[PDB]
Amino acid sequence: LTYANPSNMPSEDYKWGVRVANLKSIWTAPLPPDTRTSENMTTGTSTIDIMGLQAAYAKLHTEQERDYFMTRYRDIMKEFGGHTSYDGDNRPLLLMRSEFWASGYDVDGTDQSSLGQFSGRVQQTFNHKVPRFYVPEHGVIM
Amino acid sequence: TLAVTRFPPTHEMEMHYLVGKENLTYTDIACDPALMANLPPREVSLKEFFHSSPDSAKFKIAEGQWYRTQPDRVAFPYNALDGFPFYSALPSTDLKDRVLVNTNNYDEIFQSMQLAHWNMQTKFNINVYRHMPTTRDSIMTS
Repeated sequence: LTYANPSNMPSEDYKWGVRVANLKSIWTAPLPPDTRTSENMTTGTSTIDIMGLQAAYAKLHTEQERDYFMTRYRDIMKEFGGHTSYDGDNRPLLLMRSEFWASGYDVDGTDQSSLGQFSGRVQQTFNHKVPRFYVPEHGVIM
Repeated sequence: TLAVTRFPPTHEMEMHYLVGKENLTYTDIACDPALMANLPPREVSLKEFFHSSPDSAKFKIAEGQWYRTQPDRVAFPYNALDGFPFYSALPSTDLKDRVLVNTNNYDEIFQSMQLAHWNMQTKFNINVYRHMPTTRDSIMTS
């Protein structure tokens, strides 16, 4: 999202915020669309290079990995056994994360017409704790 | 019983492969395990290792060999100095010759010499146990 100014983002993207991804299903987490279903190695007319073939496989491997898991530098790095500071790739630092399921209770209708009818009331008490944190430089915590 | 005196192959003009080969590709600089572990030996020239050497004198190296090793390094201030047991001259275009040591490139390291490059004075204390006649029983027709 290379939006320059909020006056550039879709009305509802900046009203309620941009759309997050659905929870992993089979159809809701397809393989990367640019995912190769085949790979050609230009061969000779009546011979193939047994050693070239080998190599062909080594390259496709490196490609496949980038496609499926290391689409991120910080990611192609980690698989090298190294690490990259959130300062190497200018990524906001995730300080804390809370997740929970919100619930509530049903309200029973009791008049002549809506007796046997209910309305679910979702009241969920939650709490989130961001442990003390040392701010290296000036910035915002979102 | 034979002797052989040698000096480590320190040339005054050997350059680090990666620093002598101009454009660095992903394969040369990343040291991707998958790659190094799976393509043919690389044919290189005395030119990717020595500062003036012909593009034409080739030899086959193992991919990523430049990452398993490190040449010795001799400052230019030296290559103009006789008295240092180093390799001044350039290699020998030819494989063989440029491996089996080039003795002559050590002539300049010594002062005067009618005792070659090296001389030795040793007392060979041998002891053989036989079943020999004897000194008197051989000269004793008897």
